[PDB]
Amino acid sequence: MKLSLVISTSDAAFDALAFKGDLRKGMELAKRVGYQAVEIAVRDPSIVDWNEVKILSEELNLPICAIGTGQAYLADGLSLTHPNDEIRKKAIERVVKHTEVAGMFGALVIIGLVRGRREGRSYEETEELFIESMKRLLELTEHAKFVIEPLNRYETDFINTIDDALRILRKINSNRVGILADTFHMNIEEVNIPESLKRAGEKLYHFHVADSNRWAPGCGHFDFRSVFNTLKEIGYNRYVSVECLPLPGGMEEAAEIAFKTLKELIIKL
Ligand SMILES: [Mn+2]
Repeated sequence: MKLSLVISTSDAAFDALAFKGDLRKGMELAKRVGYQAVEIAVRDPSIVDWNEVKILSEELNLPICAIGTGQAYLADGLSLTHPNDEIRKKAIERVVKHTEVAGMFGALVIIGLVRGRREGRSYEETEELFIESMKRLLELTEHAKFVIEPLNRYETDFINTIDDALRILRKINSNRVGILADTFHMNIEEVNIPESLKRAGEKLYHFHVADSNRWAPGCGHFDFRSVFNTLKEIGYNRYVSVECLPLPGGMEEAAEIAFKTLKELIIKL
């Protein structure tokens, strides 16, 4: 297993210099603390100079392991299940742009809130629309790999558990789509987290960690020990990525606390 840090970046349209500064600050922090990769989240990649990002990654020897897309929903209203087919098409087109960036870095593309909500419809219809959008994304991309992140009930009513996602993966039937499990969301939605991760098995492609309060791992009451025993049992050997509030004590202190907690769990496997 490898350790990665999610870094928050200002949106480049709403402040170009701030995006670049946030990115460099966070990557330098990740490197200093000892993380092996970073993870980012961008709303619209069209407005970022990714050649410059690649140079920074090369300078610091820090790959970008995953790219989040949720701001395309929260800020721009784009959803892969939107009842308006015009918006569904625009959401597919936006995510294609994320895959173009991801291909420069070998990064996973995260399907979180960009999948959209039920919006008063049946789960069945929402799921069918989503599967159609994912199949279109697979037809549109030759190399992109996607991970579906189950999210808690307050963020969405569509895909709340690992099982919800596994059912969808069986219908999509592509090894280019897997699961991103997140301990903060699982702490609410999963009955037995070790059992849920065993069911995921080889389909677990990426992993987000934060404590029960979404603070740095170690600063709540989530049982990471049982989780890491299960990750070893299933042979998980990809990224464990810290996605936590900058607490306690700010972004640097949280990243350091998280790293120390996770390193001790990993080294004792
Ligand atoms: Mn997450």
